[PDB]
Amino acid sequence: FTRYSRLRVIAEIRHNIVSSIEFDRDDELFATAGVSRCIKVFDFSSVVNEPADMQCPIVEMSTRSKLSCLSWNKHEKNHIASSDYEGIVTVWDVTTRQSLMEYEEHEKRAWSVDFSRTEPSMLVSGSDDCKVKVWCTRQEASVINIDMKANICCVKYNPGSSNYIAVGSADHHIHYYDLRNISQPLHVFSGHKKAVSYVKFLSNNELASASTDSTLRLWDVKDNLPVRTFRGHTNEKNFVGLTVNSEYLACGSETNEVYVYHKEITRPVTSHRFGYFISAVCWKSDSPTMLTANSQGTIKVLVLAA
Amino acid sequence: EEIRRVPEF
Repeated sequence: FTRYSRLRVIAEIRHNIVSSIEFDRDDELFATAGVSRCIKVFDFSSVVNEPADMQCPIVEMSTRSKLSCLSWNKHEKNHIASSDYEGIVTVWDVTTRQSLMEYEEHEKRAWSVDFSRTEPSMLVSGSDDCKVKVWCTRQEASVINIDMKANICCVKYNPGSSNYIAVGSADHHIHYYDLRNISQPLHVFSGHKKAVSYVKFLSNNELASASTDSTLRLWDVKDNLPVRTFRGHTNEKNFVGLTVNSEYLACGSETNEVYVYHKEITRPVTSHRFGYFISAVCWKSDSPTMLTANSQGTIKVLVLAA
Repeated sequence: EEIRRVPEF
């Protein structure tokens, strides 16, 4: 399955909490956002190629509230969405630095926002108000609302169809919905012992979750089955980040370490200690290169290596 | 602090 044993640091932007770090549609730019109320955009090649003393964002956009999550648009290169601690979901144009849409219906902090890959005007958010809201960038009002029993910690679109979302809940389950019939979920995935903090898809049928029970889990959303549980990291309290690609899962931990799992193996392939908790991670698509950030504001570019 | 605490139901 794998030939890697370590994570190599190839770049570091020295430091507070980065809630989200995300690549744009082409993996050319990345953005960070968190408690400092600023969305910063960096050029990836510049970060990898230039000395640390010359590092500088190419865009900075100040925000009204602390940020919980970012999601770049998959078709409009220059658009990025944020969710904030007032519950507002904003779409920004990084060229003009202006907000394009401000969606203000959530009544408590929104923990996540996700732009759909296949219907790129659609975006979904979830909140402590116990609502999932689906938005379209062509309309000012939400288009779908799902009332749930417990706080929503994460929502993610299936990568092959805008009709399915995974909803990670404070009730310890993943609720997998077909947005064409929200009367009931397609399936509710149980097994985690604590809240589900992230949900991310490896492929159309493979869904991963992270939970504050110190596990990641892999699920099959075609046949509605558990597949695998991953252990080795410490995550009992915070949003510490989850990122997956076709073969690998990476997550943060409360020991200031990034962990990497291959999807077929239950124990970590490797880890990297910063030096506090890791707070955000993002693979560069299917490559072995990853962005990472921690609660002190340090950003590192890591690469899996033999 | 508490700002990134994942809520428990």
